[PDB]
Amino acid sequence: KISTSDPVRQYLHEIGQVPLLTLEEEVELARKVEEGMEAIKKLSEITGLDPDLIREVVRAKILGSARVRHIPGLKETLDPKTVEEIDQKLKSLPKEHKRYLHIAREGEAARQHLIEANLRLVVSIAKKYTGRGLSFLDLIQEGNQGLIRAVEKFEYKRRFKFSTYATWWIRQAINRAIADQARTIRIPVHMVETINKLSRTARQLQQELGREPTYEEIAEAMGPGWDAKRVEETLKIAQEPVSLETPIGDEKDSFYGDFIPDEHLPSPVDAATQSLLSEELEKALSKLSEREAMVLKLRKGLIDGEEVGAFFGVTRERIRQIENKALRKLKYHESRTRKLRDFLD
Amino acid sequence: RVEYVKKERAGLRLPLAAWVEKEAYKPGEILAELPEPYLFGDKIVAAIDPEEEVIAEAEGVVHLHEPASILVVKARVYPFEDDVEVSTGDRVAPGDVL
Repeated sequence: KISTSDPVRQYLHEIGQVPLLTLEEEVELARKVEEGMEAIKKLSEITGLDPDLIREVVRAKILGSARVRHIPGLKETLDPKTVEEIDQKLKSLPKEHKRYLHIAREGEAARQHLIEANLRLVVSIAKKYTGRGLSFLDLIQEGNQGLIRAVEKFEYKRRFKFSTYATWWIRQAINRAIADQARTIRIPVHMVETINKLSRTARQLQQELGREPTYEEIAEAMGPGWDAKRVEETLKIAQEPVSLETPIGDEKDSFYGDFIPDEHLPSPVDAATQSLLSEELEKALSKLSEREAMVLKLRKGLIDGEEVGAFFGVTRERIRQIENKALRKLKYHESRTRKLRDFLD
Repeated sequence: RVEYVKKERAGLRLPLAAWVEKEAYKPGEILAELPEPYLFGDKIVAAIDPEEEVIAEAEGVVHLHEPASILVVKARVYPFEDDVEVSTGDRVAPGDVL
């Protein structure tokens, strides 16, 4: 039964049950997030294990077993053996070093209780950026992709509040997704900030003139390197692919697509020309001294058409030689037996 | 399990305000730290501090509440060794096999 509410609800359910203290607890978790990486960074030292390892293995010990490591990203690492093994070394580390394992673990745990206490902090924000071209959910989803990305970076020591800090990164993440997923034909961020201007300028001109601006009014208005061919060209692209499937004519049954022809496929009269062309050129291929014919033959023919590095051994002057001569003899033995004359093309 | 404290004393509490008064982190004055009952392990004066922070000066402030949260779970402290199945629990300090 209709999504949206469930999530909006599921959030408030653990949000409405797990809100965070405006300072304290947030500052608490924070210290436990930073002392986390810092910790792990030392584990890697005392263990010659890549940070990427510790970070993962510590996460599973908390988030999920060997289950979440299998289906997500294939068995590169031993769901069973490899993971416990690593942990074995961590727990085997003397008090002085194991200290950090517990801190690491206690570290990632805090991250957990800092990302949730704001899932609504995202929703609110998302509430604004909406009708651009993404479900409310996605808009919220891409907002959370930003919430976390904002935790990895917050420095609690620099007294300024978290909530805020999150705002920035969140909007950052939503926009990207917007610019990057919004359409069917990928357009760059560049030619995006630029289309909006044009959409806008289109209105400023709608404002006073009355005549829907010619690609001149718009061009002058926009800026420098803006011609008339430019704006006209900018829009066809700023368009929206029309559904290959849409009611046409006295719309009833007749579906659009059936009005669009084909081209790759040669229609019977052409499939018959390659027939005649092939054989006839191939019959007029034999009445030749293969020593040079078969070089231009396959040249345009087989691979691709460069006269220089053309022939195997012999130099150039013998290329054109038999070329220009064979070609011509080839041209007049056909003038007689008129086969290609009436251009098969 | 009570959390962030304020200021009334400091009996058997956390390692946070162990710096606010070096006495018990370089020397050993906590034993004489009591205001006056020494003539006629955590503790502290009537009230000489705020909340949680790094006190080189106030570079880690957090003036607030004291959430006393109850977690329905069992609290062990001095577990030992019963080697029938793989080592479970911990020791008084040594191998915290967990």
